[PDB]
Amino acid sequence: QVQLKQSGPGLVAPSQSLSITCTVSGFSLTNYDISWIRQPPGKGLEWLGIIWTGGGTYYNSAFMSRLSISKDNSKSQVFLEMNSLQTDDTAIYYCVRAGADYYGSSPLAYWGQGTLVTVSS
Amino acid sequence: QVQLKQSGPGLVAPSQSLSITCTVSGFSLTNYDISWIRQPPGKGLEWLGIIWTGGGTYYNSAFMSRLSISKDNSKSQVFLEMNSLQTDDTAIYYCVRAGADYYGSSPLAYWGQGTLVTVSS
Amino acid sequence: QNITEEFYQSTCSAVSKGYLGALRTGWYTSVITIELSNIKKNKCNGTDAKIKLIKQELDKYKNAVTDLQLLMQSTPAGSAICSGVAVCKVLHLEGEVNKIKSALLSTNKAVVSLSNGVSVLTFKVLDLKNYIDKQLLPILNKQSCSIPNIETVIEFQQKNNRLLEITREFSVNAGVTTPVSTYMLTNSELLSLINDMPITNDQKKLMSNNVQIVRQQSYSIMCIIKEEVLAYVVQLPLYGVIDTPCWKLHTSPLCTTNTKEGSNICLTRTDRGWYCDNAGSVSFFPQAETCKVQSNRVFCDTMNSRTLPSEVNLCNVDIFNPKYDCKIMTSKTDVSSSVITSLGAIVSCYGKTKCTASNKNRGIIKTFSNGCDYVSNKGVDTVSVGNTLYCVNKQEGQSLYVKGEPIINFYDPLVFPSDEFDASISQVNEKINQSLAFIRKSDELLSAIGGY
Amino acid sequence: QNITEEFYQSTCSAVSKGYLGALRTGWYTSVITIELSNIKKNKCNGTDAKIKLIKQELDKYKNAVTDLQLLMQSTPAGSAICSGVAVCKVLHLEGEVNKIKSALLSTNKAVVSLSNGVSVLTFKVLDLKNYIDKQLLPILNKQSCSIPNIETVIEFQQKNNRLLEITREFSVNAGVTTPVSTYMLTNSELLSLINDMPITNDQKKLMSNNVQIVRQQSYSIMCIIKEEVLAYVVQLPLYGVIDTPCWKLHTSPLCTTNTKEGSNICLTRTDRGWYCDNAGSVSFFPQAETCKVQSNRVFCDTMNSRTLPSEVNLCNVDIFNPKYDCKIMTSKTDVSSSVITSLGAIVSCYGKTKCTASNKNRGIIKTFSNGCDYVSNKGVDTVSVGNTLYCVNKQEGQSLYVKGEPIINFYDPLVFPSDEFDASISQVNEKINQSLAFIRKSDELLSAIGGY
Amino acid sequence: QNITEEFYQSTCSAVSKGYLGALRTGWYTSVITIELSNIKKNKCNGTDAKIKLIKQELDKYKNAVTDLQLLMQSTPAGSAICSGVAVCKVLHLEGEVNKIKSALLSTNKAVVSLSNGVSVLTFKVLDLKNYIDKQLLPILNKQSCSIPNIETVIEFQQKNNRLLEITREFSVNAGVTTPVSTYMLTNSELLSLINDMPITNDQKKLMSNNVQIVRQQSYSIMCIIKEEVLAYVVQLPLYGVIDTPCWKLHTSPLCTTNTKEGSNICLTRTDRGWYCDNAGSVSFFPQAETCKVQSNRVFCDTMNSRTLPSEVNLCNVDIFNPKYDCKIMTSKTDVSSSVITSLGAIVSCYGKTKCTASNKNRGIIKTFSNGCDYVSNKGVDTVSVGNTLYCVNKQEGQSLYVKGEPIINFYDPLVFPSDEFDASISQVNEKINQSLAFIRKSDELLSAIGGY
Amino acid sequence: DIVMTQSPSSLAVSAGEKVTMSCKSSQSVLNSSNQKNYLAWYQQKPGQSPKLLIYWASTRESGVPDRFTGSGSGTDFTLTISSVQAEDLAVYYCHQYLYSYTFGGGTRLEIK
Repeated sequence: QVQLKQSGPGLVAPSQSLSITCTVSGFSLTNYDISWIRQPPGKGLEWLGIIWTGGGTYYNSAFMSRLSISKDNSKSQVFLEMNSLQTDDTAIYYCVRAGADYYGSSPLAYWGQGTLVTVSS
Repeated sequence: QVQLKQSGPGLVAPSQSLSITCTVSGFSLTNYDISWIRQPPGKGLEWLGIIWTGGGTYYNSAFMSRLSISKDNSKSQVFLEMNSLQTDDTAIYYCVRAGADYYGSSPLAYWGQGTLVTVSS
Repeated sequence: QNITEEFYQSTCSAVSKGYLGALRTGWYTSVITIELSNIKKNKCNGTDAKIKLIKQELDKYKNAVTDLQLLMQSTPAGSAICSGVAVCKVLHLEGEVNKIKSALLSTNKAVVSLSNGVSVLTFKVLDLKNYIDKQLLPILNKQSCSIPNIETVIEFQQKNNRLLEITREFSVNAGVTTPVSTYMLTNSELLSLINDMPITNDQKKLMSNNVQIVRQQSYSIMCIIKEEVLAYVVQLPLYGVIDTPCWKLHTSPLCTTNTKEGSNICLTRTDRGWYCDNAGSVSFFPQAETCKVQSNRVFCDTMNSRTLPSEVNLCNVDIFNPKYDCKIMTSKTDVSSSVITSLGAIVSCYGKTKCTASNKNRGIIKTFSNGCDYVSNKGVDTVSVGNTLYCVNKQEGQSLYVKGEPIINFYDPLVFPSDEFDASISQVNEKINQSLAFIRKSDELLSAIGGY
Repeated sequence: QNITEEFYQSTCSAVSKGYLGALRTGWYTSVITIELSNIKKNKCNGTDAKIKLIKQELDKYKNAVTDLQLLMQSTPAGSAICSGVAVCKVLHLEGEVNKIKSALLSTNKAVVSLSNGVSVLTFKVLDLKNYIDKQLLPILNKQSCSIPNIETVIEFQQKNNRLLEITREFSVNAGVTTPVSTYMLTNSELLSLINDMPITNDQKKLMSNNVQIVRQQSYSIMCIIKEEVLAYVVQLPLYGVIDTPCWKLHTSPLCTTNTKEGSNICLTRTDRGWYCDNAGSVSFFPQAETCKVQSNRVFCDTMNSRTLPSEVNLCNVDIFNPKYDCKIMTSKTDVSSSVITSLGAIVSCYGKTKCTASNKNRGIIKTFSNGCDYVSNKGVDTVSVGNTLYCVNKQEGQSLYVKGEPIINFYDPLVFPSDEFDASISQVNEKINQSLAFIRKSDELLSAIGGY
Repeated sequence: QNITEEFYQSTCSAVSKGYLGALRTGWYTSVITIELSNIKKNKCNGTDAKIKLIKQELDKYKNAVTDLQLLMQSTPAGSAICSGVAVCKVLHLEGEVNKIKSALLSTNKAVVSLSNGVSVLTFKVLDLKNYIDKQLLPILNKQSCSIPNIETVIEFQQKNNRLLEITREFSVNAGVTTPVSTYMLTNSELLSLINDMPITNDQKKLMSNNVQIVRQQSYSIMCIIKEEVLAYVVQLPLYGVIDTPCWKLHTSPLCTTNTKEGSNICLTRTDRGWYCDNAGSVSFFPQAETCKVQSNRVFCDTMNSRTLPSEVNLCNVDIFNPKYDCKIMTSKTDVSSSVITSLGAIVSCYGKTKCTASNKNRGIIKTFSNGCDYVSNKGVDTVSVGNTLYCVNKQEGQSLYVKGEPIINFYDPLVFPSDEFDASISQVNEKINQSLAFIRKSDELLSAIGGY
Repeated sequence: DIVMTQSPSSLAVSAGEKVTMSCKSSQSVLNSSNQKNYLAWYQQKPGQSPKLLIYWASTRESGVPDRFTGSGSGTDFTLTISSVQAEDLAVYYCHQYLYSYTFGGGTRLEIK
């Protein structure tokens, strides 16, 4: 089987930096893309960038100035960090997966357990 | 028709820099070379360098250290400047034209109206 | 994902399988602009060594500007430079450079629509105008030439350095440089540009995974130096297809095993090279230079490819398939030769030449017989034929040896054609038919001789 | 100036006329010299990092000198190197370097005559001896070894940088570098050198108009490091002909329109390439790499050129003219292909391949039929054949389409030759006749069947 | 030493002699390593210009490291790497980088045995890790962040410059860069590598005499970047044969002297190129690009060579010897052309073309007749054919002219073959016999017209 | 970016009935490379992470019930539940992953 474990604080004061780590198990990071989706309470999901198999990233245009996604292959870990977090950014963060350069990839199949983030002082 | 108009002072005290500007009309500077011929009083003509269509210049070996010919295509203008002018260099200056690489058109047909240059203090 | 080489002794050709190629089918032009300063006159008087160094750097900058103006005089400097040339001419029109300047004033990246009707992304890699006007221009204007900080000079040099390296690479190449160096476009800037490109997510992922091939396939065209703007078009590739099934075909001469010299007829499949799937048709790449190969993905370029119907694939597993006509070459030279495939080596030995296969630890382990035979890539690390030494690669993957009767056997050497660069199975068949028709015409001649 | 590209459907060949070419037919060699310093011993004892940097730069200079000495050991390193080699050997004679050394002690340019009887200009681009001996040598000599200013170190590095880059280029290129970089000869120095060449005014003007082509056609041969002199021969081209009428010829395959496979006979004129007028004879350039093009002005190199009688000109407008016998090839492969001319494009479609011509705003606008057909460059912007894509260059000028019956029609497929490379119309007229003679004598044979 | 260039007018072929040879038969891969520092976080809070420059240099270093990591992602990046990539994956195995890192701690050069069973020499060219950790890392750690002096910034730039240029070359060449630059391996370090290579002392001497050819034949494959190590395999050549007698063969077309067009049959021996002696067999080099030529030693490379029996040498002095069957080409085009040998030139004139030989002072001195004729290198300095011009090299050595009847005379033009890429005397004579059999059959037929 | 428009916002239903929701795209979500359509239907139960139901609107993920099998083309797709269950009380999102990654409003199902 495969699994994703999420670590790091959820609550953060406004206009600070929020960090989080998704540690994977059951597959090689050098073969699986790892996105980061966000669900505000009582609202649908929205995309918050991605980091490819080669280490490159494609941030969302709205958060491109604050979002930051990194990856380490040896530990099989992914790191997400956001800056200048404001009240609107309270949500639940999921370190969802992806597949290959094909449709038959199970686009967003195995999602993390989900980490709540309440942005308040 | 084509025309060449010369502007700038002719009288200059010895050992100074003399400037002059020949503005052309009726043709494109990017197609016609423009020499700068000199005629001392009571003495035939002599050559004082040239500026090609591409902006390069070929000065006379005698005045190569003082002569300066520049050009600009946008306003279709040519500029001449001589340094360390002395008494001997009083003459009449002509911003004569040229033709193409094949010589088969008007070597020195259209000359300027002529600018006198009396070098004295 | 797993490469399964298959060697067919019927033609003794090695066809690889299971490649995930990505054909290049388009171009995208980014107008990379640098903000120069139209400074030509020096007014301050300073004999200091630092001031002399600053003036030397400014002279180098002015000479670079003049060289770029000469390159513009060389401008405009298929499908490789057109859109670069097209943007070169568009920027020459009045107001286009001004609109680029106005759009890029606010941000280092923008999308600008020009009079030609095409909108392109413009990237301000270097702002030399701001540095020149704000830092060294005030010192150059004042008569004091007050420079108490040496570092600025070095900083200036650094800020100037790229431009010089931009000019130099241009000057030797007359405004068309490939591959795009790290001076035309930094890898960080290139990666940031791939995200602003109007493409799918798959294309961004593909060209972010393999960024070096993007540089190898890219271009940089001098366009225009004017109005304190140095604009060159970086023409990045565009991969319309991604992860398509691609496979390579290596071919080696197949000659008769006759010991007597002269009866050697060699049949080599000429469709050697790469094949990819694209829009239901096979893109064939004969030249091995165009198709770069990463670990498993065969990046290619349809700039010189040939479209073919799908049944050409059926010619690989079936030589005599009526669907497609395979292309072969008939020659007489039976020189022993070897080709190192991805998962082994094909070795053709004829005449008195010796061929050996050796391992690092076990020494020479195999001796090759007459004909073309294939050796795997594990347990055999080198192959020496005559005096030459080809190293067998150590790539990991399944390899299959298929027992096949040589196709040269069913063709009689006397009627077999010679030195035919490109032919076809039906083409050689009809050549044989015409030769046999001449044979039976001669038979009729001697029949008439006997009867009369 | 007015490029009148005429396309002939008789052979479907596009001839672009009205080019003002400038052939090159010789070289002028300048002995570019750098005054080095024969310094090998360091008497400095200083642990300061500035003195360490000075010593490191001096060590780099010494290693560059040693590398240049190795390159001289490699010296002597058609018409490409002869003049450089000849001056290389002459400078090796006793005193020949000394006269150049003693002739430039007052000026940076002079024409010196050597023992070979040739007088050449000797530019002195860099004077490293003066800087080394007058600035850092006194610092090294004193036991204090106090470097006064860091800008002295920076200036030393900047001056030495040209020599280091020259050494790097020579080492990677084994002493012969082309195109001449801006380190061997700056564009300002090259422009000043063209004025001192003993040539016409037209040659100087043409060279000053196109300096980039001069660099592309230039050379820089390392000659000698000796007697505190590093001399390399920069042999610039020389254009004995200027503004001659030059024209290009592009050819495309012409095959039968029959859809059935095997009946397509392809003819393609093999005289493609450039032609120029020179001394009453036509200089022919078969490959397009030699003849660069810049704004209707073609520049060509005569080393690969072939002289031809003027009558070859009427070959272009009349392939059956008895004055000249043009060159063609006969092949069987009828692959659809496109060739991009100067004012349009020729496209040959056969079989089931599809060919389209499209404008960027109107989409697909034209569909091509079987055969070779030509399209202009205005109103049509792209041509896609099968899966591959080609342009049409945006060059402006009159383009003429000439209605011509395909010459392949008069050539019967049964007697048409195959896989030919450099045949000719008079070459291909009797081997067919012999073929019919082969028929004729075979016409006797069944007559021998009939009449006995 | 004495180059005895002998020209044979029989086939008008020029064979040089007296050439020493140094064949390349092996590779030696040295793991050149650079000690990087794994620094990713900057703790400085200073806004000084020197601190800004330091941060810019560190950012350039980090971007270079990231580019090298991308190049590693391109790794493994045909023995030219087959032996080179075998060390890359060995270094990928756990602990294999650590053993090199530990062994090279004491000395900057050490022989290290790896898990593959092969021991290779490792050389620490640049210790960037020590410089980064000991000089600028303490400055970064402190909150003050005060650079001691700008000379430290300049030294950091100079040290990082080699790594930046290494990364630039790797990025533009995708890792495999050749020839090995002076940034990959300095000439002094290359000489030390040759000294410490286990080889015959003759090989050490030969490599020390010609280091430029070593660089031209070398390679530099990017292997790995990991664990604060940047390892690239520099695989130098290995010359197993030294001072072997080698010889060149230049061939020129030999066509009929008839002025009438169409009757000229051209014979040109296709075995042209270099030959060397090696283990009792002749190594033949089809193209002249592989065999670099020094003053007398023709360094070569057997990676493309072909082994041949010894008696092929007897082919040069006797083309009709039954020992070896030489290779020729039978074409029809009789274009006048010249080939410049080592001690003169062969010039072939046919038709109406004119050929002249001229001296610098005496001017034009000789006019060439129809056929192929050879002119020495002393007393003649230039050869002009038609409108094109070549030299004759002024190399010093004996040249012998041999009177030989044209072999093309013995071949009848009617039965002579055409456009044959590579024939042989046995092949030509057997096809001549076949054509004569055909004419004999036609004679039998015309006789069968009678007889009854 | 391509905007997702899914309807209805809420869909009350009784067990055993039939439920159909419609998702529309601003631009075509077809790919010219693999000739596929890049849309996926996800089901999110309350207090639970989303579960990938279908991709391409045709092929379901492994381990999901067969009652969910939609279809569509171009810019119009529809998801239909053959047999509504009391335990299938969840919010359903249609998602495109061609030119970017975006989600719809969320169709709500309530049993009765």
